[PDB]
Amino acid sequence: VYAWNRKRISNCVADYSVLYNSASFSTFKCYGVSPTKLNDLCFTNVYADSFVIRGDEVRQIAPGQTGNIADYNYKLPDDFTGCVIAWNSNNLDSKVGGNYNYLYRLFRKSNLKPFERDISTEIYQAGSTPCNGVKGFNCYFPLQSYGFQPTYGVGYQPYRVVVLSFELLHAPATVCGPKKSTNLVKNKCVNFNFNGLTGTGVLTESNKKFLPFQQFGRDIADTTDAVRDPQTLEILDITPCSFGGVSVITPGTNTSNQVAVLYQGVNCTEVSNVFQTRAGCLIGAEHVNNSYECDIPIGAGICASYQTSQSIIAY
Amino acid sequence: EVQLVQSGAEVKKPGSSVKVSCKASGGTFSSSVISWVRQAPGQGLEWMGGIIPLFGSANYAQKFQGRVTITADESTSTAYMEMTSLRSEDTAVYYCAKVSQWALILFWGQGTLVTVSSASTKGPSVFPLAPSSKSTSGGTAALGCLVKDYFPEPVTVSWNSGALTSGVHTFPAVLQSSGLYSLSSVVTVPSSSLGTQTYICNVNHKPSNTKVDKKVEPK
Amino acid sequence: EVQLVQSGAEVKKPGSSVKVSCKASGGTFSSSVISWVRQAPGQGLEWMGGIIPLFGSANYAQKFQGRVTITADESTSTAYMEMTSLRSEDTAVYYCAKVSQWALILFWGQGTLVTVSSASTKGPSVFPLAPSSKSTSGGTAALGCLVKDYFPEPVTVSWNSGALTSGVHTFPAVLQSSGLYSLSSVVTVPSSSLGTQTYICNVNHKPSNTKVDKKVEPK
Amino acid sequence: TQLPPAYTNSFTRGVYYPDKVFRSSVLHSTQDLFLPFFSNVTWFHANPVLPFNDGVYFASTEKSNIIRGWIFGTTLDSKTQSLLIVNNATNVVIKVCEFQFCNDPFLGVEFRVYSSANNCTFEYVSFKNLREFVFKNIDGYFKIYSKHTPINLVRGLPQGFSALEPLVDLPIGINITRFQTLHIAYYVGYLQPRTFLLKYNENGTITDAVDCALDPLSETKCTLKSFTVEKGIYQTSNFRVQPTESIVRFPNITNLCPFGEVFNATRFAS
Amino acid sequence: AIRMTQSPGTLSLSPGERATLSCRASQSVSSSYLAWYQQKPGQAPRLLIYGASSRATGIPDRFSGSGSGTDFTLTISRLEPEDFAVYYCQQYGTSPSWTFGQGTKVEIKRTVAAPSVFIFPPSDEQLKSGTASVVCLLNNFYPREAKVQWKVDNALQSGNSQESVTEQDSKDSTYSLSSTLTLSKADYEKHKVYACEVTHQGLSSPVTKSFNRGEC
Ligand SMILES: *[C@@H]1O[C@H](CO)[C@@H](O[C@@H]2O[C@H](CO)[C@@H](O)[C@H](O)[C@H]2NC(C)=O)[C@H](O)[C@H]1NC(C)=O
Ligand SMILES: *[C@@H]1O[C@H](CO)[C@@H](O)[C@H](O)[C@H]1NC(C)=O
Ligand SMILES: *[C@@H]1O[C@H](CO)[C@@H](O)[C@H](O)[C@H]1NC(C)=O
Ligand SMILES: *[C@@H]1O[C@H](CO)[C@@H](O)[C@H](O)[C@H]1NC(C)=O
Ligand SMILES: *[C@@H]1O[C@H](CO)[C@@H](O)[C@H](O)[C@H]1NC(C)=O
Ligand SMILES: *[C@@H]1O[C@H](CO)[C@@H](O)[C@H](O)[C@H]1NC(C)=O
Ligand SMILES: *[C@@H]1O[C@H](CO)[C@@H](O)[C@H](O)[C@H]1NC(C)=O
Ligand SMILES: *[C@@H]1O[C@H](CO)[C@@H](O)[C@H](O)[C@H]1NC(C)=O
Repeated sequence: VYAWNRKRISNCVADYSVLYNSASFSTFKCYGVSPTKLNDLCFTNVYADSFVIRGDEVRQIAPGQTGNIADYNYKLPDDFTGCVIAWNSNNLDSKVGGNYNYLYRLFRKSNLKPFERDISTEIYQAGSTPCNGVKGFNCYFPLQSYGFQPTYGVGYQPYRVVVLSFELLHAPATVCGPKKSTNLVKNKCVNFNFNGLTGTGVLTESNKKFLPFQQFGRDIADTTDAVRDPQTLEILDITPCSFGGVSVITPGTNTSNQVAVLYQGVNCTEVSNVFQTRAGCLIGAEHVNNSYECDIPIGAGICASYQTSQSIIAY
Repeated sequence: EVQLVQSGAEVKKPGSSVKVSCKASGGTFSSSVISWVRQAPGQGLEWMGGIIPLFGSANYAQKFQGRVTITADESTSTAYMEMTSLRSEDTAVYYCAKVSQWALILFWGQGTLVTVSSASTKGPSVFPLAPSSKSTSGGTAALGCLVKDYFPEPVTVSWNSGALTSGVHTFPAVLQSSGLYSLSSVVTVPSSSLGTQTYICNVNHKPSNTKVDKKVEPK
Repeated sequence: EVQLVQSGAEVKKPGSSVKVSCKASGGTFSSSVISWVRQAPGQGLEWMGGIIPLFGSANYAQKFQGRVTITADESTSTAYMEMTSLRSEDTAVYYCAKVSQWALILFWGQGTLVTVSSASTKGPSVFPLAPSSKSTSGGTAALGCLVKDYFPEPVTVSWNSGALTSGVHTFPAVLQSSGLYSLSSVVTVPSSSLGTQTYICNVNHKPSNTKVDKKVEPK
Repeated sequence: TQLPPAYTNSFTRGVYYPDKVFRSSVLHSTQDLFLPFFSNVTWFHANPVLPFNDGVYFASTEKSNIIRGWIFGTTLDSKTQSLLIVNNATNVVIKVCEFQFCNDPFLGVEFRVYSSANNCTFEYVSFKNLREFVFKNIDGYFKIYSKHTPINLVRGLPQGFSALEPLVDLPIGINITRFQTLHIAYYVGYLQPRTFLLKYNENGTITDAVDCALDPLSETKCTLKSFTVEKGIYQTSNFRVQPTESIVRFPNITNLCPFGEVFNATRFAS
Repeated sequence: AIRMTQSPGTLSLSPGERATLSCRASQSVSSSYLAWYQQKPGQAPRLLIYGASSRATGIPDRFSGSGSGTDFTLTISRLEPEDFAVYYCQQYGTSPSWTFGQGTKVEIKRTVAAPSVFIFPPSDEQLKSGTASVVCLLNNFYPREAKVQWKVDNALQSGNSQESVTEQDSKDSTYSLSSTLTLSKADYEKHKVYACEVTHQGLSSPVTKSFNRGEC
């Protein structure tokens, strides 16, 4: 644990179904992400940090913990995104005569910063007497052996811990789930998914001059306005599909049950009589070349009224 | 958990193509590397090729680069190895090994025995080897039976319906140029009992359902 | 756990001063009562004075009001006891005990001997005691060796290189008015063995590195 | 021996892209470790053991790529991991071994930098030119930004604006407090937690920036989120007299709390 | 492609000794993807070690793998009658590119045994089929390495002899070799003397047994 190993996983695809469906783990706790979502997500990198502790210390491998393990051996940051997985390894790390291979730092001069490793074996100075590399009084060897034995209790048996840190940076994603990518469909309202970033909208070819290190652009509201296609490295603009209010133009139900409908601010192609106003698309109203007083206001100088065989007209 | 089961053993005439299957269980098929390993009789293991079902891009050894085609099917979790233009040297056991990306261990199938023979089922031919009355090795003689021209394997050879077991050396069969197997089974007995004890070799060939009990006598 | 370690033994001439230190490990030093306890040779334990390092106000026993100064340094976690104008009566073992405010248990040091004497290192003088030829106690006569005018302690007395152990009594040393320790070591043997068995007392004084082997004979 | 130091005005140099998100035609406010405008950069000729602090802006006006690498660490005496970078042109030899650096490491025209290299937990391999760099170490990850521009001036840094792209991010997980340069006129400014108001144009280039703590006018510009300020009076910040020292006043108590007889009693009650 | 070569080709030891097999990789092979298989004759390969150091399920603790880089070693601390089989080292990975070692066989170390040479004239009923087979038997010899040649009328014969070798018997630890010389009936009658010469370590001089065609 004091010299925890870190492997870098990059440029690969992992099916995490085999992971969270495994019964070999006693602890499986994800932070910032769900275990079942990992197959739908892509990450810039993954860091698999592996080590051994004892059972009573597994709780210390978690964001916002304190103790010997957390303070002196392995500290997870508060904004940690990842998954901590621990499983009992009594059959592997316990010897009858005592397994002294595994050590943990028992004293340190301060706390470790997140994802910081200390392998120094300098003799710890517990007081004001310098040790000069020799044990004695107020001088300790900073590392203490676990000495796992098969007869130990559950809280002292050895547990193997792997922490998977999923880096979600702005760089191109290189670790993904086993999700097959469909073809790119443009000019249509679709539900899209780029490197695990999901959304709904219309994708169009863009003239934005992305720099090589940029993978997406954001708007003022912090919404992804453009993306780089991970396979054919082209920039795509993402726009909301089409939306707007729907107004019903009616004479009194005493007068008639016939109504017209205004789709506000929508072209007469996203949606009898269809009339393109500056207020939107008007359906069910007969446009007339005559001009009368405003009866029901539509907007932009356009008003609607029920007139003579009788129908709703716009003018 | 994980378990691989291959198709049944095959007997194919030369010039045809075989397609051995390998059905995997445990739900680790897509994210695994599944390879085919060929062992010719009496020879070490040989790696033919492999494939990752997620990607579907099979890789083969240069020796088997062209003659073999390996495919994977996730929807049914099955790997297929197809060998075309079978030859006499292709008679071998084909295993399918599997390595998950979450484990360093390897999972093996039970093996698929493929026999590339142009002949058909045939009963054994038994010829006794009459011991020589003068070529005695210090008072001990050897006598046996030569089983020849039989197919397919295996055949069981016993002495006096299993009464005699000591000194019996049933040599392993060999594939002759004619496509029919042959072996020699001998036993060592004292030379003084050549004219006293009667020895009969019993040969059983279940595929041909042939039983032959032939007596050995001094020349 | 909590451990107290004192300075080494001290030898001081009368009129000088000594300062015994006591280092504590365990982090309980600041919030404890550290006290000094003096045991003169052959006398009971005697509480000199104590101090709470967190406050720094020492409290001494009425007998040690003026001649003792007790201090504590939290930065080094060390308690010092300084005695000035050392007298011959101050030759004693000084322990440092400690009581934390979180426990009722006591933590003691290993004890530091402070010897206040004027005489310097000196070799021993051995004088045998000739057993009386007529004052026999029922056939048993006692004989021994008197080791006198030696300093500092200790000395080891053996008989016949340790061959004689039963009936041997090595009396404890006593401090003479001259500052030199002295003792007598005796042993009782049958009177019939006075003229038969030869007895030699070996006296060793390591600080002076002096060994004397003296034979005892009847007068 | 080593040449004496020197000082220069940094003008507006030292700006880098805080992130890789594309933005165009916008004024974006970012709090990050930046080189303050018109700062006092140390100028050296060709290399002592400079500190690191919160991060280092580096600059080198070269024509033959003399300066090649750097060293990072705390003691740099093989008692702790030290990050050695040999980033020259396009070849990088990054290592984090427990190097035992020599008294005066140098590179010949020959590779004699460290005497020992054990327990390498990481190893990564891949008119004048002004090469500008930004180095920092946050959360165990070492970030490096860079930008190389052709300039024609040797007296001092050019009076103009140019942005630094992000290049490298290493998982060293090392404590860095000191650093040094490796050779075969360079400037060393220090980064501080400054707020900047960057201007992205139609092509996404940061063509201008305002240092929000340089002067009251820049504070006004950042408060208004605009590079142009009209005539008027604008409330830009708040003023507070910061405390000078800390005072503790506890009662004059001379007794220890008898917690021993509670936590160390022979028999606790029912 | 990476080539895995084992050593020694054949290991001869006695039960209770220490067996050490080595595996050389032409390139730097990750130690995480090295496996050791044990194959007894007539059985599918049995995995012993994976990861170059991990014992599989039910593997006795006397088996132990180690090594790195280009050298990987299997160390059977105490051989047992069950620990005599052909051992392979496999280099594999998470990519479809694996290789195997040529195989190392561990056999019983026994005193040299003198072969017993027998020659059997072909049976008449077999001659009735037009094929004549001459059997030369080397019974209870050790080590396996032996040379057998067919001399017909003092003429060396090649391309017409087939040899079968039995496994090392668990009782006497001696091998057996059967050499069969198959010829046509017409060619069989063209010669009178048929002999097989045996050269072996346990024989001071080559031993040849011969028979005359048609003799009793
Ligand atoms: C990184 O290393 C520096 C230098 O060794 C550490 O700063 C020292 O901190 C100790 C106490 O923590 C002080 O006694 C020293 O005076 C400091 N040295 C200097 C040069 O300032 C720093 O604490 C280390 N950081 C971490 C997180 O361990
Ligand atoms: C409908 O309106 C007309 C006049 O606008 C009115 O006369 C009539 O009563 C109304 N109908 C009802 C049901 O109130
Ligand atoms: C609606 O779309 C068509 C073509 O898509 C366009 O010609 C027309 O101008 C649009 N409507 C308005 C009001 O511009
Ligand atoms: C209005 O008149 C114009 C002729 O200028 C004609 O094109 C148009 O169709 C007329 N509008 C309607 C609603 O008939
Ligand atoms: C930089 O600081 C030095 C002293 O530290 C000072 O002499 C020099 O004038 C400063 N330079 C500028 C441009 O302020
Ligand atoms: C490297 O680290 C190991 C433990 O992590 C330690 O035993 C060894 O001494 C270190 N290397 C050196 C050269 O000290
Ligand atoms: C963006 O690039 C084009 C390419 O020619 C150029 O014309 C234009 O001026 C650039 N934008 C700005 C703001 O300079
Ligand atoms: C605290 O009390 C002590 C006596 O117990 C006295 O000597 C000291 O002067 C006092 N300090 C203050 C600040 O009152």
